[PDB]
Amino acid sequence: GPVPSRARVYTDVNTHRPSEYWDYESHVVEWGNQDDYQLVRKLGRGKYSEVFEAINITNNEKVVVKILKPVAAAKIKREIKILENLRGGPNIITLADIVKDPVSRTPALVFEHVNNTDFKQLYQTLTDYDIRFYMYEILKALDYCHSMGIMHRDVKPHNVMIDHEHRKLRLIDWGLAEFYHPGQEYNVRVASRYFKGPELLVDYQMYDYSLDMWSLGCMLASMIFRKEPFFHGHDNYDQLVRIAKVLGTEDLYDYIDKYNIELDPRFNDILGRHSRKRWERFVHSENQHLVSPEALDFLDKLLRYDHQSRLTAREAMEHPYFYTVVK
Ligand SMILES: CCc1ccccc1-c1ccc(CNCCc2nc3ccccc3[nH]2)cc1C
Repeated sequence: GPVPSRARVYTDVNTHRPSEYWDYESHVVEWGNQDDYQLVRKLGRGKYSEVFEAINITNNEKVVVKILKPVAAAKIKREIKILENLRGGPNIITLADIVKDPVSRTPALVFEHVNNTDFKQLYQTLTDYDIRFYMYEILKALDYCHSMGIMHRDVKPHNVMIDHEHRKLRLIDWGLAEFYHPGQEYNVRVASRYFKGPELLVDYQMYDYSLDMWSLGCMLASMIFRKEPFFHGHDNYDQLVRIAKVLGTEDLYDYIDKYNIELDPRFNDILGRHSRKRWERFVHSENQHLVSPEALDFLDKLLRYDHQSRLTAREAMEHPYFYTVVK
């Protein structure tokens, strides 16, 4: 059988909490009034959700309304519990209300307003300094949620909102997040394909917060190398192949050997044999302005097969890549 694993930080947080903190199934949902909101304009598409800019008619303030499609609606109590648990934490989106449409019976989550900067402009124009600044803001949110015993499990640019004018960042869409309990075997059908950690791709269920750090490394690699996504897999098996073509197969095998992971028969002939590539190989005239020895060192410490060997969010904040960032 696979060798068990546990996080190297925040392992005990959920055992020292009352059952109501993590037992989301027991939570009773207090429904607000849907008549309190008037829909202004759409700016989101998501996966199983539609996002609108609205006005809360009781205080004339702008809000964000997330209407949930049936898939997301099924796990509402978990998303509500996590959002309520993290409310007020650094760079965490603020849940303001929970409403239900009496016509369609579909629920919605209402959040604080974020005046988002166009996502393409951000990808195309953020400087080296800005990337370090916002990567640091993302680490604040991840260290906070991990410290609160929660893994996001869907870290990707679509789930990070940035108001560049106010240098304001929020980590959003906690619909896939879960409470971390040591020894628990989780569903590996999480995150979005391009950001899935090797643990998910090889069906290693006993993962932890460190999955978020792999996804964060995928975002960083895409940004500094100007390749979106960085690991462009055609499907979940090919995803691992794309990863192995950069990180190499030797280390992949060492990882599966360390945890006694049984690989899927169809991987052995498709994984082939690949050497570990030097990060400097992805550096070109059009991306040299975003790359530094510190950025490559940092990236190297996130993009590791062994989930136990990746920097934690708190360790990542101490990295030299952030020394330039005004704190
Ligand atoms: C490579 C991504 C990256 C790497 C390193 C540092 C920053 C980034 C990054 C992160 C996020 C964004 C902007 N993401 C907006 C997505 C979004 N808008 C929404 C509006 C409505 C509903 C849902 C939404 N969801 C941009 C960058 C550059």
